[PDB]
Amino acid sequence: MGMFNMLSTVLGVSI
Amino acid sequence: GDTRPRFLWQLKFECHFFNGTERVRLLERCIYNQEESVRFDSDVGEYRAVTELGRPDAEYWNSQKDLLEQRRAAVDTYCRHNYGVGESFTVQRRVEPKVTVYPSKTQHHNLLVCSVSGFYPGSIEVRWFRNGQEEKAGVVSTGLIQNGDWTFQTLVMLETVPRSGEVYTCQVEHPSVTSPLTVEWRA
Amino acid sequence: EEHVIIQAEFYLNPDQSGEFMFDFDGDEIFHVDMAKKETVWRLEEFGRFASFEAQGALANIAVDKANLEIMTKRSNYTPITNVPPEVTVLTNSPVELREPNVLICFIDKFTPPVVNVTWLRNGKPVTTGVSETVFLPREDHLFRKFHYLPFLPSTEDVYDCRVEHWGLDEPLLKHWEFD
Repeated sequence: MGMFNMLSTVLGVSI
Repeated sequence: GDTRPRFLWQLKFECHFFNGTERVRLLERCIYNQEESVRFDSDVGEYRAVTELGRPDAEYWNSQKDLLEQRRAAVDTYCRHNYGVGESFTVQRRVEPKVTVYPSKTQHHNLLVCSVSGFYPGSIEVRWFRNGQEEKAGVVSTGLIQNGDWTFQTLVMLETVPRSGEVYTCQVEHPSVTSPLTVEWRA
Repeated sequence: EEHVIIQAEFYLNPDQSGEFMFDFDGDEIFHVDMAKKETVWRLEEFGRFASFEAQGALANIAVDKANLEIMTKRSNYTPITNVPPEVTVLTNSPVELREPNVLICFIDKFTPPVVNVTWLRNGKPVTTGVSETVFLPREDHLFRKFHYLPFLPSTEDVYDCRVEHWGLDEPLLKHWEFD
């Protein structure tokens, strides 16, 4: 079985 | 009456494949309240802001040398990889259609309906012949309809007052059959 | 192009709910269920050819919620403007008396992704064996959703798909009956 990969969301800029 | 305001953030990573995995392109998109704000396009290799809202994030993410190296590479690590995984049951999925013909009326018969059900993938050609002469005008269709469960359907209708002695034939071609399907509707 | 594969996630306040799913050419491959914290395949035969680590999807959603609060503030708290759905009811395939079928209620071109859907047989709500897809993506960033009701078609019965959404004045009733 192949394993699907995903992409990781990264955090935006806060103030 | 639940009248509270809503705030919505949606992310899409699209992998676009042209001619197999020969050319692949990635779009990472960040969308606030149905407006795209920042985007990463494999063809650029940096984030660009799309609206003013996105400028902070694009500048910030473009500083993370690590992040950028990772995404540029993603067309290998993510897109081509996943294509591989699913290819066998998504790309190569074939499900032959069911074909029915039947008469009808219009909002004594005036309509011959040719129904094509439960096929995959979506692209299909449906044609009407009177005896052997393709009928082009007076065909209307629903267009291609997607059911949401990895099949499609379509209705292709033909406005005719069938004369008796004539044979109407609906002919379907689809990537799942190596020879066209037909259904006759005589007199 | 030949094909597209979309990893699509969202987070919505104040409802505090987010989905994560994969789409191939407009069909759902799988989603992750935030509740039961596991992966749900759109068809059984998929889950026996490939698999996906559900954990990482939660990771993404937590991030997404974080970002959503950042954007809400950055936008000076301006909220989404509702787009009401359009709805058609359809059968799976041409109906024959006493062979199983499925009524499809197709809800399309709406936002935000919160919609209340109820089936009605001769006017009474019915729920036996009904099912739904997740909110599926569109290129315009609106959503699609499918609602399903398996049924034995008869002369007797009429069916209705009733759809409520923030963008609609009164709810939408969409009618269907054996011919």
